[PDB]
Amino acid sequence: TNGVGYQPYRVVVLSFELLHAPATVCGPKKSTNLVKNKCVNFNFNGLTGT
Amino acid sequence: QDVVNQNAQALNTLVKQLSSNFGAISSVLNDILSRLDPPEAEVQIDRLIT
Amino acid sequence: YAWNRKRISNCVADYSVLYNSASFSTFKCYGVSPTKLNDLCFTNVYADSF
Amino acid sequence: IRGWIFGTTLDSKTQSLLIVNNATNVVIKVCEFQFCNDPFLGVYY
Amino acid sequence: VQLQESGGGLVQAGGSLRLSCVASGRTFSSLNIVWFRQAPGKERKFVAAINDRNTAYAESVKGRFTISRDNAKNTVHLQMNSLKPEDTAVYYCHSADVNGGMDYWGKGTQVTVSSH
Ligand SMILES: *[C@@H]1O[C@H](CO)[C@@H](O)[C@H](O)[C@H]1NC(C)=O
Repeated sequence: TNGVGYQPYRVVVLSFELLHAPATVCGPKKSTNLVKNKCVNFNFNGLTGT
Repeated sequence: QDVVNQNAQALNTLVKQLSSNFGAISSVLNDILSRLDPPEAEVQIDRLIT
Repeated sequence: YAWNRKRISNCVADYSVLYNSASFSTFKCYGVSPTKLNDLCFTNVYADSF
Repeated sequence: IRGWIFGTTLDSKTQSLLIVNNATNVVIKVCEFQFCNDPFLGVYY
Repeated sequence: VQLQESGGGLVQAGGSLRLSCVASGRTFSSLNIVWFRQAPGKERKFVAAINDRNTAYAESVKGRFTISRDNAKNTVHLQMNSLKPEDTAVYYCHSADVNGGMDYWGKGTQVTVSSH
């Protein structure tokens, strides 16, 4: 019966830490083939770079 | 020897200053950019730049 | 005061289905961006539902 | 030496991390143990 | 895994009741109980809680009750004494574990008491 603003809200908080441990929660980002000796845009577990 | 050591210390300090957050979430530009969208990563990039 | 803390690890987490589904009235991320969650592999994730 | 015992109360009221050394299994059962006064393991001589 | 609350029969003013909240679990001694009170259609309230070492009652049931523990059974029990017709409520009982916050709320028991 109470108006909007007091009604129950289901709250979920996705706390997480980055780069501080062996990563176990990966995104749905498909792996590619590995390349060597050429300047490439690598992405290992989030460690992106050139 | 003091001239060589002074130059080496200056370069070492300049390089080690690349590992300071300066208030940003992280000290690495690539991870800041890959973690945050541009509109909010603006301030982190600005802190690192300053 | 009895918030349910669940351990999330060693799985592929697809945050797109959460983000695109507009059934939530508040989807706020502070240290990261909701759009980039599908490109980061996380060390450890906590879920706090209450 | 065959392992170590961990916890905060060690009387089944709280959780207790436990480690045992063995040639096959190193089970680390994190349970609620009503621990004894002298937890010890005997080997024949 | 769950809690069931049974009891709350028909008694007379000043009588004694025995209500038990048997819990499906294995460490319910650590899960200290809290008793809650709801009036028939009015605002809710608490009753008592035997939180291990000591106890704590409410203003309506101040010292009139003899709260008890069944640690060898992992069950809780409340003793009802000096019952009054103005305590016609639906008592509850709940316990939350220390690790991994969670609730095992029950169903309720009637506290109907006659007046004469
Ligand atoms: C390791 O444990 C197994 C059973 O769990 C036992 O058969 C074996 O003898 C143990 N190894 C020892 C005592 O070296």
